[PDB]
Amino acid sequence: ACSYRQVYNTRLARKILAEFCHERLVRPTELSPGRYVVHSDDRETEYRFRAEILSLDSWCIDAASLRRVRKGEELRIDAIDLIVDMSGSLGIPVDALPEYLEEFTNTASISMDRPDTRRIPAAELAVADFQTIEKTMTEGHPCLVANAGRLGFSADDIERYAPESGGRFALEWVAVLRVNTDFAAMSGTEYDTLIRDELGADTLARFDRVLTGRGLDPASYYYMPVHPWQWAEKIARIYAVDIAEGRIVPVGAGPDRYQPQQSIRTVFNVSVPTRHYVKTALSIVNMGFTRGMSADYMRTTPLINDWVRSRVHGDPYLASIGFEMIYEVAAIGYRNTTLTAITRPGSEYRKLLSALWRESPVSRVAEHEQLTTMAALLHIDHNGIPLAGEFIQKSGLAAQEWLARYLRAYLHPIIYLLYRYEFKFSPHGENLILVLDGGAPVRAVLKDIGEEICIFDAPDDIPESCRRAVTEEADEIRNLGVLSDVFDDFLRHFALLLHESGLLTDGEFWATVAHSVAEFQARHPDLADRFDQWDLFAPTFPAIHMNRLQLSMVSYSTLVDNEHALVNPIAGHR
Repeated sequence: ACSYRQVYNTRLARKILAEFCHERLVRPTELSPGRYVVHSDDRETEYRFRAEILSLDSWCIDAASLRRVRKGEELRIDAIDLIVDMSGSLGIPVDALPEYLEEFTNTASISMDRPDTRRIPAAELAVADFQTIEKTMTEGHPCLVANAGRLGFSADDIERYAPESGGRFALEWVAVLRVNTDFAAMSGTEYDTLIRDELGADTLARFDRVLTGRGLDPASYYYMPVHPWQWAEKIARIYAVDIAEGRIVPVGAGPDRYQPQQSIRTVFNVSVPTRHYVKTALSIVNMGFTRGMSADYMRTTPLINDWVRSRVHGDPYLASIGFEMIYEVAAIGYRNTTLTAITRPGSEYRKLLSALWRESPVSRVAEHEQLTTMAALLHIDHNGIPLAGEFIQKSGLAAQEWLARYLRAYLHPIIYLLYRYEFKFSPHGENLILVLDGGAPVRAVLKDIGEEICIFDAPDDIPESCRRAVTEEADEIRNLGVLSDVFDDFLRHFALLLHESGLLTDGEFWATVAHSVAEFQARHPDLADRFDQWDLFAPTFPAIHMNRLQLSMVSYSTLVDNEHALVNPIAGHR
């Protein structure tokens, strides 16, 4: 049973219409004020809808008005048909259209072909635990359309390893020769103690007998975890000679059970929630990118984290708002002599056998508190109920107030980190975890750190390990760290959802944001010089069309659009 395929099909088509309008891949025609037509490329289909244009070029399209008329016959709204009707106007090379359609069809089956069993109403979710929310997510990246290709997964691999399935599998472990492997950790973390807390006495012993019965000494090796897919699809075949020759040794599966997170390749220990997340190499293609991990990065990522942790260690403002970071505390990476020989850096043959551990947040929260992916604010249940509003009702706060506390919990530390420390991260729904109390916002945790951080002003003793992360940028576009990364890439999507549902009009939303930024600026007069340098109340900033990059991905200097400016919603209150 899947009673709801058309509900999601219309949602999807609506997102395509509004994202592609926003990026001006689709410029519709105004027939009356507020009433629009979009013509198909073959001029056979017409797409009629009413829409309100909210702040940041947000097309809020009335689904009840949305009509599809082909040769004068009225048709069901269909999202795939919509992309095909538009492939030309979108600048998709005819060479590329079948490949794109595959990516996008897989994206769409997540919502549409979801069994009715795995559907949870919004109000039940609002009191669900952390990981239920995690698997009930289906929206994906709010900006990109073809956002869940998972190119590489069979239909079973989706069943077992995709987040929205909710599987609880084990990790396969292997022994890798210490001479072919790079281990690393932050200060305070060591291999011998990490592996103890992670696997325990019995397991470590079991792995060890495996190893000694093969006549091998467990001291020549590290143990490291492997995603069961990556093992069978890539390691067992590509490293076939090494497994033969005993440099890689299967040793079995760990007892604990894991749940994939929205990242797919980051899994959460559900058996022992305070043990670490594990991030594994998954050589599949999702939003144009491969999800392998170079051993090259494995060397430096724990080091970059140690730097960041000691810059922000002891920060009184961050402590006062409760802002945590959860770090990648240790990484491990296998290098193959023959394969490293015949390959330039960045090769996927160097991103196969890697893994890194990351702190779980669970110990840092009260028993009455609740964790949730930030992506949950953009969640809407199959009955059309926005999960965000179930948090607002439960909370005992008005929507406006709820929003204000949310912004303090999330926007304020992001700003501070960019203006006090000149750090930019990726503050999007997947990389933030909200801490709620009975539904009210409390504070926030940032998660994806070593691979995503931009340092704009490192001291003279920046460890060379973080040279990857250093990155000059013009003062003219420094404010994009909030204005595009946060305002246009996330808050814009929250504002439409709150306005369409009547919970908060687009105007009250941005008036709040404006008062939010002002209150932060007033809490930090010693940064007033920087606030003038990098103008958060600038009147316009340039768009960065997410879906264009994919339809061709990721410095902002070379992504910004030349002749598309976005009108800064909060500038009106400067």
